[PDB]
Amino acid sequence: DIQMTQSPSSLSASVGDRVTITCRASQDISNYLNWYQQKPGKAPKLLIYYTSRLHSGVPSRFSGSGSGTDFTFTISSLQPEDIATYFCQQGNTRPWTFGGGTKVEIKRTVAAPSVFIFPPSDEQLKSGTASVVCLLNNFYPREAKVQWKVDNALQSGNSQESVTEQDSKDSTYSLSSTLTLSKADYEKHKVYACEVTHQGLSSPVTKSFNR
Amino acid sequence: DIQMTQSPSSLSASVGDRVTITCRASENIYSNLAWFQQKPGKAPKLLVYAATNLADGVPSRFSGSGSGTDYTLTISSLQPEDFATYYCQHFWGTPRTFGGGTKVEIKRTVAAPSVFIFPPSDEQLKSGTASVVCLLNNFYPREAKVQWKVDNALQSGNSQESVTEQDSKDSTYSLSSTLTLSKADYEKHKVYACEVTHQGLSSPVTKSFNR
Amino acid sequence: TLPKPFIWAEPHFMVPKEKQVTICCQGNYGAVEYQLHFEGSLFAVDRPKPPERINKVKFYIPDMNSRMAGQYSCIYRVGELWSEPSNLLDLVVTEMYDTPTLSVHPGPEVISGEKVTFYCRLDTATSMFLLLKEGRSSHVQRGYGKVQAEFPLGPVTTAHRGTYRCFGSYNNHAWSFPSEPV
Amino acid sequence: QVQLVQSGAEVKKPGASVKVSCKASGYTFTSFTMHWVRQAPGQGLEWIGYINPSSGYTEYNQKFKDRVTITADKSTSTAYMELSSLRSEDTAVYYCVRGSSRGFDYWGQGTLVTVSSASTKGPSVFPLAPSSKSTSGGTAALGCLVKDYFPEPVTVSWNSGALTSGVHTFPAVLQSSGLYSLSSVVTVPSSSLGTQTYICNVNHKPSNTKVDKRVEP
Amino acid sequence: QVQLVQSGAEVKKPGSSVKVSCKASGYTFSDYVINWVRQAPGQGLEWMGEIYPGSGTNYYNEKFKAKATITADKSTSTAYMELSSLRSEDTAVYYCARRGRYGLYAMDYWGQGTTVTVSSASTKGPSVFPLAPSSKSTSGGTAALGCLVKDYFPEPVTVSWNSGALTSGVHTFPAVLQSSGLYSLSSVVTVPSSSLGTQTYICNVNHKPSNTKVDKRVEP
Repeated sequence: DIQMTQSPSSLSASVGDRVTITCRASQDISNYLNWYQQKPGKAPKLLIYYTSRLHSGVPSRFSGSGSGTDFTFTISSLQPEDIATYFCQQGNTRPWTFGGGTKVEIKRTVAAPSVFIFPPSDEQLKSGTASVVCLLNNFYPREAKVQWKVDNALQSGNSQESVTEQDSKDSTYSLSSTLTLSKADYEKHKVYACEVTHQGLSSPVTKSFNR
Repeated sequence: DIQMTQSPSSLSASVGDRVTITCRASENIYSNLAWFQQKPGKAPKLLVYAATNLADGVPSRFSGSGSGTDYTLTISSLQPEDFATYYCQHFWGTPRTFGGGTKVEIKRTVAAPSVFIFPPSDEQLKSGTASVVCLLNNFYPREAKVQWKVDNALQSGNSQESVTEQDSKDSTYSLSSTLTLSKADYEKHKVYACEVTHQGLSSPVTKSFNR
Repeated sequence: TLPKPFIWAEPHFMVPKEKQVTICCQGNYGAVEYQLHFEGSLFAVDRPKPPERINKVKFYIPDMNSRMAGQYSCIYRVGELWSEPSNLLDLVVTEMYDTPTLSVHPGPEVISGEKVTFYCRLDTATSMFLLLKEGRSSHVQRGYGKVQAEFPLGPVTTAHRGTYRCFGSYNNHAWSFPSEPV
Repeated sequence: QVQLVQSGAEVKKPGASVKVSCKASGYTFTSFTMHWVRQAPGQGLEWIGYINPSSGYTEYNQKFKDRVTITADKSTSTAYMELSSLRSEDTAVYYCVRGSSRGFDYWGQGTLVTVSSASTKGPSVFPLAPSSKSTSGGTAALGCLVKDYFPEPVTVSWNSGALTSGVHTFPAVLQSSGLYSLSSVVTVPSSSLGTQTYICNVNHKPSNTKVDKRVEP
Repeated sequence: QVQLVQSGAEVKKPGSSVKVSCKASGYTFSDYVINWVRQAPGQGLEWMGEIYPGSGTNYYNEKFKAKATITADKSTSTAYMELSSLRSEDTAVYYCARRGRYGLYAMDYWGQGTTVTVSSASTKGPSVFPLAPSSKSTSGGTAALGCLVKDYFPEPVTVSWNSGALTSGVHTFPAVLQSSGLYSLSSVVTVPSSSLGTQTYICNVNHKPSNTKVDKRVEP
């Protein structure tokens, strides 16, 4: 069972950049190597077959080189859509083995998030639970800090974050922060705010509302 | 599935008469048509093959014609031997289909039938069944309507007709109408009559008897 | 009497998967029906609309698969008579699953009179393999062997020249992709 | 001197199988096609299918295909037809017919296949005695009622075939009982009514019956 | 043209077996090898086995030879994978991929995946609550709105807007398993503030494992 070692795990490059992924096999696999592009959510798509051959539909910019155990995948000029997780695979001996996969992201002009707050819906409040949503929309880099302040007290442990994979169009990230409380816990306090800290923000943004 | 429509269903002609049978195919058959003469009892005999070609033995007076969909078999002067049922057949496409058939009969003068009635035999009555026979003898044309009335009550279904093939001797038909009743049904009523309607009859004839 | 038809494959009898193939049958003029028989069963029928005007028929497969790989014979009708079957057409579907490896013993080009034995490997295939000489006299040589088949040629001659190819098989009519040339 | 000679008249129950033979002679069996065509009582012809003895190749009418199997014995130079799961409507005369370049060149005598729930039986012969209402002019009719037999055919003669002019044996008519019946009538001068004796001689081969009923007024 | 349609995602109580299917169309099923590839969260792509449909010839990975049962059905042109004795550890996204286009062992066409979840937890459909726009939700000339898809089991969930008519500006976030043992999610869509009292916005949420389909009008 041949072991495929992909390198690097991830990489970030500007648009129009030459990107090079490395792939190493334990045994000489000749040229029986394939490359796949996997976009977030979707199934892998065949990019390169037999080390260097371009699959029908795959653009000119994509390419592959090698022989034996050392192999490389290149993008001539990185496009915002090319943001995906790439994998190499061998077809020399059974079982077919895949590389751990190397992610690819795009470096672009720092953009501050647009912060939006959503109070608990009256339908949810009916149930007996209140979830407040803090959305940080279309920002870069991914590194963002969101704190929840119920009646100016820091609400540590009552919330869960979730960040989107980089947008294939404007190369940004979006993040949601949901504060989950009981109807009783929610009706107990007045002001509900989420305080956002990001590179693109000179001062932290405090999006709030009153119950 | 090619449908052969042969016209007319029957025809009556005197000896030495020109006869023309029509045959129309649903699709263009590219002369793949045959004609058969079938005499009473016997198997069909090939007359004309490939639309126009006569079969070895077939006399000069028989002629095949046509080019696709429309075909006619003609007899220049009808002889005594030529009185039979004629059929056209296609062999262009599967399944082979035959025309409905044409009964070529002898034309004669209209002769009214001699009507005769036969009551159930004592031997048959001895076997619990009873059949009254209405014989219409030596008539032309074949078309005749015989009704059965028991004690002035018209009957239906309880009787079956049977007509003879045209006599070679005097070119006539004879017809039997058998009214089948049980001994019990027969012994229940007294007057049994068969009413005959034919072209050669100015008024309908009512042949009857009493039990 | 009733001439025997001729059957042939256009472009060739070796048809790679999902490629177009046209089987041609030349019977006689004024023949009403033309039948294509596949592996002992009626496959297709052509009824030449003007029959006296035609002596040949075209049957075409749009996407070639394993399901239509095998033996073909041609028969035609005149009246109710049938011509005796045409020659057999062996329609082979190539480029099925895998590519076999084609090694040569002792070398790729040698001095005349040397004993040459071509070797062809492909596991996950049948015991039957095929050796083909591209172009000028395109004949097929059949070989047997579990996983690796031996194609001996013996003392080489000048005719033994050419670029050779190997096919593995998944059945007599469904061959693998062609192996890299020699 | 091409001849096609079929197997004899078979009587079948509904749902049964019937296999009809056809011996080819006077010509080269393989060189031609063997077709099977049938004809229903009081109906036109209907094609069943054909076999090419040389190839073994057959084609059927979709109406059958499933029920029928036409077969050829090269060595015995005989063709066959097997019709399984017989419905009433399968009762017919089955002809084997030769397929030459000139179409259907020659046909066999035909084979009567009678399909019903009924069983072979003799007829009961009754005299249709001549009455003053069976006499017109100087002539009188008389006859026999051949009743409740199975299957066809029935042979009627008069006075051992002496009497021929005036004879009218009608076709068989199939009664609701699933049995056949026909009458054989004769017109003879009413003067001879008691001067000459009249005997209808009825023969039924299937049941093996020979009845000679005397028709007397 | 060429398609590989996989069966719906399932919840599987430990011990149970699963039969995931892969229906082939647009090609002659039997002329292409069907591979079954697994993708456990983080574990990456692992090849389980393959079938040569034409002759039913099977090739498994010893690792998965134990519970996986690859079978091909020419008659329906569908390839099946049976997973017996399901252990929690087996929870993953299951793919089917064809392998005959280039005889060089590459998976040219892939199915959509089947998210199999091995759990003693019962299936629960999501509750869909609206994230209604306001001034504490509108950035001058650009409004933000959406819907929270709370308490469902297992993954996946499908959020579309105006039944797929609204595709630009949408962000359906990755599911976050909660302390309750159930998943939650939020699909957010930015919209022009002018289109609020005119354009009706509906979020069409569908949870196939529980056959739930909820449509929520996000009123402001």
